[PDB]
Amino acid sequence: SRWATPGHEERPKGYFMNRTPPAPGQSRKWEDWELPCYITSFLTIVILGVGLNAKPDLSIETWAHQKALERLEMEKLAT
Amino acid sequence: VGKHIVPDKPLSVNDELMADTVGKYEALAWLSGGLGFFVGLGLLAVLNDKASKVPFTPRVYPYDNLRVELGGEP
Amino acid sequence: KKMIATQEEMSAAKIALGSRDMCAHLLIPLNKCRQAEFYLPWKCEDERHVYEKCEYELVMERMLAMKKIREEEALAKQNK
Amino acid sequence: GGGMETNKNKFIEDWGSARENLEHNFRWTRRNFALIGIFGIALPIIVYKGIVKDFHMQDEDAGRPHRKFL
Amino acid sequence: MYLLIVFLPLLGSSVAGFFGRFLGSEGSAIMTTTCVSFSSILSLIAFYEVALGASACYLRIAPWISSEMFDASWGFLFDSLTVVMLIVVTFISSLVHLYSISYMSEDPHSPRFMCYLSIFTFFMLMLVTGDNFLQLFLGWEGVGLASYLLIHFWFTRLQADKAAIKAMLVNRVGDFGLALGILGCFTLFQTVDFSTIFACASVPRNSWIFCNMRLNAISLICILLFIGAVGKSAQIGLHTWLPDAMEGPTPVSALIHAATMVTAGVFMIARCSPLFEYSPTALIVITFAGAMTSFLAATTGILQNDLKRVIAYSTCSQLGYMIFACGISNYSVSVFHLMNHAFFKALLFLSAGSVIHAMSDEQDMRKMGGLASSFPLTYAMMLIGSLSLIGFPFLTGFYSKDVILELAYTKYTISGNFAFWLGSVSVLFTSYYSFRLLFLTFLVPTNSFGRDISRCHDAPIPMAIPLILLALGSLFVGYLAKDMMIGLGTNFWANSLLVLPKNEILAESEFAAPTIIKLIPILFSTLGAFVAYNVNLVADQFQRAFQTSTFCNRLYSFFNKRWFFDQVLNDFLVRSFLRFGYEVSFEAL
Amino acid sequence: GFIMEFAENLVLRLM
Amino acid sequence: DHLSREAVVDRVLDVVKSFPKVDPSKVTPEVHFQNDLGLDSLDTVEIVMAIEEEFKLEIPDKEADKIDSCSLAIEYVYNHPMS
Amino acid sequence: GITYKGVTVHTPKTWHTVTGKGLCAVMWFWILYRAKQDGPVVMGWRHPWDG
Amino acid sequence: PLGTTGEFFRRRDEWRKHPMLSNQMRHALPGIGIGVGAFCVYLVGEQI
Amino acid sequence: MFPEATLCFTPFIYTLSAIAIIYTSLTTLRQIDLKKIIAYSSVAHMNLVTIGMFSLNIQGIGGSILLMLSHGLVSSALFLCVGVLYDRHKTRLVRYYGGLVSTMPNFSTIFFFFTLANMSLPGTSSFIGEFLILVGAFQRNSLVATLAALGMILGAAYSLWLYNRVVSGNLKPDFLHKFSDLNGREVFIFIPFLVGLVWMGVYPKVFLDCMHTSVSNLVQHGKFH
Amino acid sequence: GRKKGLPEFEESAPDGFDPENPYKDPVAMVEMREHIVREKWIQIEKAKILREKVKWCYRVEGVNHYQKCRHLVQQYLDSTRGVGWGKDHR
Amino acid sequence: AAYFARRAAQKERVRILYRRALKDTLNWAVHRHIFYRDASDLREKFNVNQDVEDVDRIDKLIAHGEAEYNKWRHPDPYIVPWAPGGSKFCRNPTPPAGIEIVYNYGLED
Amino acid sequence: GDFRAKVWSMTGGPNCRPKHWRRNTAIAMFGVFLVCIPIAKLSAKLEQRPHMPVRPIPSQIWCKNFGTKDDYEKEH
Ligand SMILES: CCCCCCCCCCCC(=O)SCCNC(=O)CCNC(=O)[C@H](O)C(C)(C)COP(=O)(O)O
Repeated sequence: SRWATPGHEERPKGYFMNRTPPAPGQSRKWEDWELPCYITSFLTIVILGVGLNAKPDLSIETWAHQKALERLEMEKLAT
Repeated sequence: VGKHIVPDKPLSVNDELMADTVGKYEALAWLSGGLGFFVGLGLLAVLNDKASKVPFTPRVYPYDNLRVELGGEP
Repeated sequence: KKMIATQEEMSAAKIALGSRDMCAHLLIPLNKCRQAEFYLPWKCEDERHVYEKCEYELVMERMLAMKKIREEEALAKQNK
Repeated sequence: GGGMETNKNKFIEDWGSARENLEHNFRWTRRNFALIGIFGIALPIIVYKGIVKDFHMQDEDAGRPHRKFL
Repeated sequence: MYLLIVFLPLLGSSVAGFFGRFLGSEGSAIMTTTCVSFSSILSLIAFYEVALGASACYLRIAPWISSEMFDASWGFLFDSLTVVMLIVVTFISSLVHLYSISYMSEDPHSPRFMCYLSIFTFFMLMLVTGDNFLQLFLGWEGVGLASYLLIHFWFTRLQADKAAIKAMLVNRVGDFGLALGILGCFTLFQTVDFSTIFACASVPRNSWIFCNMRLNAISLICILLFIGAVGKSAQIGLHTWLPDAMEGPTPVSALIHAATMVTAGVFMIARCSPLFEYSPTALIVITFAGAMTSFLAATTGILQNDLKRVIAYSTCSQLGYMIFACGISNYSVSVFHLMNHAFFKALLFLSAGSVIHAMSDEQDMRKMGGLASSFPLTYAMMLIGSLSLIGFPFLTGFYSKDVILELAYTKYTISGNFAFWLGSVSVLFTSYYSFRLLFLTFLVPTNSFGRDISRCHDAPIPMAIPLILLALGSLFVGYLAKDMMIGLGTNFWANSLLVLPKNEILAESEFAAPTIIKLIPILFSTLGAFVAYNVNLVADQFQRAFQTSTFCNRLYSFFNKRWFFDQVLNDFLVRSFLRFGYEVSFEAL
Repeated sequence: GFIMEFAENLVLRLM
Repeated sequence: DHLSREAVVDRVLDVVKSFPKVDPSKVTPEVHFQNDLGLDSLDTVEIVMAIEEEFKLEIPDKEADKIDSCSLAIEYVYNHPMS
Repeated sequence: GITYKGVTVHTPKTWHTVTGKGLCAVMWFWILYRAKQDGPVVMGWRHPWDG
Repeated sequence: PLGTTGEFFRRRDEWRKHPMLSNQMRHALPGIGIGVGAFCVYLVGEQI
Repeated sequence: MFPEATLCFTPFIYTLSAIAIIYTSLTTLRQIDLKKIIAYSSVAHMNLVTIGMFSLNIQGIGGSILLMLSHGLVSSALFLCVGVLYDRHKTRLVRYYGGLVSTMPNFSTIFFFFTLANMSLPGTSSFIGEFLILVGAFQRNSLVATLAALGMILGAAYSLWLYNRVVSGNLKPDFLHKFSDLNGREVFIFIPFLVGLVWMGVYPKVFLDCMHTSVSNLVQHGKFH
Repeated sequence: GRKKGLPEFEESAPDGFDPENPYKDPVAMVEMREHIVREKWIQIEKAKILREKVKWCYRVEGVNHYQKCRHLVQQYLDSTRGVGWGKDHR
Repeated sequence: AAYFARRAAQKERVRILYRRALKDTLNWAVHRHIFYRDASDLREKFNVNQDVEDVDRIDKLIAHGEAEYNKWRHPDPYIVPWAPGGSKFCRNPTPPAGIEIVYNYGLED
Repeated sequence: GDFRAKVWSMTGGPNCRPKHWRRNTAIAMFGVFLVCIPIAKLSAKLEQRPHMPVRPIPSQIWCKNFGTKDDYEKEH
């Protein structure tokens, strides 16, 4: 019967982040910190996710890897 | 669950942290005897010298005991 | 009992190093059949029997060899 | 009944405040002398001698003289 | 498809954990069971592809920790050993999820439980599939964490919290050992990659300075790794957490502490055999430890009164047989026995869970009895599991246990002799406690409460299905897989396991052993069954001694209280550190 | 045009 | 479900009726054991242990020593939620 | 179920009894068949290649 | 159950003589009959 | 600046740091104040950092820097958790709390995550630095690495004990009976800490790639071979 | 602004450094330190390339790896002795 | 009075000692039929001394009987699963009463 | 119990019986399948099979990395 008869919780128990819902038809009023923090978070995501994948790879490992390949080639082909 | 006891006497210094019929050093002695059983069995196996009564010669692989196949000089 | 399987054949058949003994020329067909038959135990019965007889004979020869050495340990003891 | 603040228990607070003021109880006893001598002086010296020897054993394993320290 | 195997249980756990409020018990039961079952199906396909098809799979996602030579990566390795462990883990996990659907049906918090089961499954998969030591360490710690979370699932119970903390701390002592071993591996080889290390392991001969001592580097590394194995497989040093882990719900005991996670040490020794083969000293240490553990757990289990306790001490003894099989250089046999134990021990834990559920959560065998007719199916499942465990001829446990005992007999060394003796006597002890459990639970005149008998019921279908499948496995899997895994000269393992020629003893064990040696397991098992029958049915005064003799009473206590191992450790070690923390470090300094 | 090529050029400008 | 006072009364009086010294004619739900039934207080301890087995309860030793009558045992068993 | 002086014992489900009987019967038959097929080999009377 | 105490406790245990709670050793080897009969039929069949 | 003195004093630094890790971890074990437990934990972590940096190789210095950053995230988050508890209940004594999982499950989950991070659980940011420092130390001195790896056992002990005494068990309504889980501001505050911990834990390459040249030149400074 | 492409450095050790007295040309001393660091990274990258060969020979050759990987194993283990800043000095 | 209370306190000690000895007799016997004889024998120990009138001797016998219980006590006694120390104890307890959950805490206003 | 009905959790708390749990379960299953598609594609791209299988296998349909590591001397 637990699989054929629907549950009884019309609405869940508790309120997400313990805030009571707004009056019917109304919207929750945003606290003053919300918009600046959300815009900062969006800009952080955009800046890191684009600039980190867009900046040139200048790591010493990458430069030395290409240098190592060509030295093993120059020494293998020649004797 | 039922009703947590609320202290009515001064707590001791070591109360944050506070095996019934055997003693402490007695339990240590019984456990030491138990481990001495294993020690005695090991010494008995030494005295047995089972390695000296093996009923077959050691195996001998071909190709110089698989010298090259085991990473030796070709 | 002389070695029949060459090194090349044993490497091509990918024999575990510990099964590169005098009986490997029979292990090769047995492992081919075992792979073809999904290693079912009621399968490959002739190949397996032949290979196991070979291995048993190897062990028996090493047992007789050890029987000879152990009867010279006594010779040394009774002559000392 | 009223408030999220915890209802203080006098013995629990006495225990906590006694924990916060232990330095007023130190008395330079025989037990304290032994505990400070063993754990405050001897054991650090033993650990230091262990670390140094480890380097010296590496030094002699590499065919090198003992590295001077401190 | 190979990534799906690893990450499907993670997806299921994530949906049950983050969105369980939208699915409830039923949704979360379905979501988690489906995802693990699909992973199990893909695991079977991978077994067909990799082991039967002889086509290993290698998958590298990204670097994890790259610092100069240090090369830990998110990489997956699928060879024969890997797919064998995959089948074991995914199949047992699917069955346990299905069983839990009905076993936890009245529990208030089933979605969290299912999420924890799935996260454990994911971490175990990460463990067995890693291609380097660091991913393996991640799996090691993850299964430790999931085990801790499941042991104290009933968070209000003080016994469960203590048991979970104890399990985490013992496992951390092993993880210490394992991490030191990994550091040594990197220092010697300049890598943590399994393939590179195994390709190089035969070359190094250098000595190392470890704690002001000059030791062989390979031997030091192998012993340090074995310390982590000792932790995870509850061997002699670090064994006491396993019996207390019974505080968790029965499905956790079946899946985590009997089939998959408790065997991680055996798996790691088998996977690192190309390294362990060049440390004879470490192999001797392993041989001794496994043997001692089998005897310890066997002697402790014969006086336990709780069903789950008896079955946990059984697991510990069986893990000892598997460790010394590895120590005598027979890894294929140890992995075969691991796969075989995962069927019978899971059948035994789930059957015991069915009995406990039917008896209103009574777990004491002294308040049971006369239950064979009331629970026919459960009694039959327990019989089959017990017969397979004791090594009854031609059942699943018969094909690996006696081969290990014959191989120990054939190891003509001091530690080989030690292991042969201890395993032989442990066979008698395990037969005794298995038949004692059967007799006390089902066959003696009933010692139970009327209110328990009058409220009994056998397994609901989501519980009986896994029991049937595990009974079939415990009957046929041994015979069916024997030639593939340990058949003379088999190539099934390919390059996953390494036995050096000088250590090969399987032919001499099948051919040079006196016929008697092969029968001592049946003879000891028969004697143990007979002694159990006499003690638990025709003894009316072999209990006066424990009430009138001081020496017999202390021995009864010695063995019932696990050799006083927990008492001694807590009294001399845990209390010592706890007292230092307040009296020296804080108050004197 | 493409986001990333512009982003490449902008990052190069800033360096 | 809970057990009805009646069921408790019946099964407690059945337990007391099985005692050999007790004659199964003067056991009411209000008889006292050392006054009406002619029993020593060790017999009372045995009867309390029998009631304990009969309902699967674990009475604390302080409370078990207080039960000295059929009525006392009846009220303890019906008020216990796990009977 | 059958009630005997207070205690009532419920008869098990028929398919449960049948499944237990049949799986054990299968196990007993499997043991007998395996013993006949490869018991002289474990006893050591003969060898698998004998013939 | 000779003493008054043991006699009382044996009297209370009368329900333990329940028909299907007792003599359970006869139920210890379920299918031993069907399995043996099937083996016999198979053996006879193998004769032909 | 003083590579020769740095070499001469290396055993001294190793000894001081190893003593600090063991003794301070054991003192942590016996603390009864939330903030006192989190504060003592930082002493053990920073002395591990010193062992790493005085190992004078890539693993050591890289791990020291990574653990510095990871500690800066993790200890800050832990202080934030304790502050969430103190703002409501105004007590730091562990004995008053207990059973909070049943009234503050969101706080309990976040607190558990940062508790795991403080134990250097693989997958978290602190494990990367911890293990890289152990790698760096082992290559120089196996004893110091062995004493420093004891932290894995002691830090687990106190972290799990704290978490289970605060969150697990039953409520004690005679001390606390009124509760509130995290509001939106507190959840948002925790989000970047979680993201950073996981990000460094699973893909520390973004950080290590920007640091290797500087770390390498620091390691080489004073020598020319 | 920076041009697109991989970083460029001088192939050669700086002319102006005296190994006898390295604290004599400070600019040359700094340049020599950076050059040595770059050279050390080239040796690390060489040992990493040789490790990929061993990894794949083990994987491809299976049980024949002992005889097939022998030269690659020797090369890798020789490159790893005195690599970077680990357990070997120069 | 005082001699009545002092004799009454002794009676309680004997009744509780007997209860615990009897429950432990079942832990060591397991089967019902062995319990019958063991319980009969324990009851005979108490009955032999049932008729003593000297009060100091009663105290000495009580102390001896408690010491005997504490030595020959079964190491792993049976406990009903929901009783304290039981396997089911404090599993899924009913929540305590008097718990309030507050909404809209920590607002900027 | 009584107060737990006012306590919000992600896993739903005790005895969670959402009214639309079937439709929610179906939506979760569709989400897991959609998430699994890219994982399967990436796995097929990343798999490396140095050895041809003895018989044809399902991975040969989607994975084209069979017998590619033969020249391990050129690995980098
Ligand atoms: C495994 C455990 C070991 C076994 C433990 C062995 C215990 C020792 C057995 C003997 C102990 C004693 O003599 S214990 C003391 C002996 N008895 C006395 O106190 C004097 C008698 N007077 C009385 O008060 C009552 O007759 C009384 C009998 C109490 C009835 O109480 P009621 O007036 O309420 O019916």
